[PDB]
Amino acid sequence: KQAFLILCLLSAAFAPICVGIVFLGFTPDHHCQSPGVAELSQRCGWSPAEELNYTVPGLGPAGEAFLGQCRRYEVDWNQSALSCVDPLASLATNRSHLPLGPCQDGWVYDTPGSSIVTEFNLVCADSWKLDLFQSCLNAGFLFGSLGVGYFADRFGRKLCLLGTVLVNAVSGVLMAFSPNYMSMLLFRLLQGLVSKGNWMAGYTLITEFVGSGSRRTVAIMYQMAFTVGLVALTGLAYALPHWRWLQLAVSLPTFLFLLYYWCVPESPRWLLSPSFADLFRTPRLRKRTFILMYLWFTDSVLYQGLILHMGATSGNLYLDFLYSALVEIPGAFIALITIDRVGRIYPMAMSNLLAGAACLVMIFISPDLHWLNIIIMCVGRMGITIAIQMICLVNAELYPTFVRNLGVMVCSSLCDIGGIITPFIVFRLREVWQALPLILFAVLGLLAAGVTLLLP
Ligand SMILES: CN(C)C(=N)NC(=N)N
Repeated sequence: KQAFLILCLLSAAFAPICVGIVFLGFTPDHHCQSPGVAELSQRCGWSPAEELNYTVPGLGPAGEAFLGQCRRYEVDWNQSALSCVDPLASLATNRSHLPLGPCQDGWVYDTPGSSIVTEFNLVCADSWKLDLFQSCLNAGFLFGSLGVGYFADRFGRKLCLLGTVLVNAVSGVLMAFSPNYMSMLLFRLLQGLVSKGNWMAGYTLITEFVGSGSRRTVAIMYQMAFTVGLVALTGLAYALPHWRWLQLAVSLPTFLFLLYYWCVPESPRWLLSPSFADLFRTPRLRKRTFILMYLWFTDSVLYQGLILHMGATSGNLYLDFLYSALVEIPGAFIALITIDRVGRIYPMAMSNLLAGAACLVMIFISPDLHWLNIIIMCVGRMGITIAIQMICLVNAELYPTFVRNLGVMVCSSLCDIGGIITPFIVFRLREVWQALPLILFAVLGLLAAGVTLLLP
């Protein structure tokens, strides 16, 4: 189906943009680059795993990995007077007493490729800027979910969608060529503006075309196109290690889509009072609005939360991610079936409870049981996927046609606000205690579970 394919491609191409940070911006293990260590290593013959025993701050209670990652012994490594057995025994009565400094001269990264982290040195004190990368995108989303309606009111639909697709394709391509963090964040923001606009527009068009009976099914099929997008993201990120190659390979298809769309007649897609206060005027409607806002926020937070957490902590990222993407499909069938069989409130509650429990269990798990961790992670991802499917319908059902679209605009803006807050909770906060983010996700999931039961 051409008329179906041309929109599902525009859904599948959105997933590499939203989640791509997990592959464009991994943080590999690193230590302070150390001038003269290469010379002393050449003299003494230290192998890669051996040099880190003698040339980096040692681990201890409470890890001390921060010292290894962000400090270095200020030793005169050029000295041939140093012992090749262990130079630090020649220099101090105890290693603890050596002079220590910051990595003034550079960084060494254990990867054959590169990521934005490795390429702009977003390590140690700079590491917040990495969360600033995903935050700028979700800020683009927030400005999109509100400004796109006004724009499309003031600018013609065909012109609007042509513009936003061209700008998405270009800005995504140009991001690969950004030479500095400022320009990269600006392209990330422009793409944040236009990507959600395109995604919502394509969704609207596909649901406007398909008959009202099949429309509901086609919505879930359009979601599953996102999962196929995640699978493609994994494949490309495995074939193309350097983040620029990946960014081009991700962006190009949306460019070629315009070279296709212009070459053949596709005009029907574009050719074919509400007030914010009225969403709150009455206490029951107001309460339901608050609940839907909360649940959209919670599921956004948990979805990006689990994906970024996995990106930050998984030991076999590519298969830990592949086996997680391919779980949304069974999740989609479980959703569609259960929606038809017994409704939507009980599934949305149970699936949020399942997500909360899965997050909580990941606190207690012994992490060497990688096979258990990946299973619980999959159970969580399935849960939050089913909940997102359910709430996409429930947010239509609980608002009347007089305000339904404004309710969607609100809820989506709440999702984008959660997308803005989630990164700093996942990374910039995780350095306090690795349980913390999972405690938050557990609490959020359990509350979303309990709160859900109040909806009619
Ligand atoms: C993570 N976000 C906000 C998405 N674009 N995807 C989704 N289906 N919610």
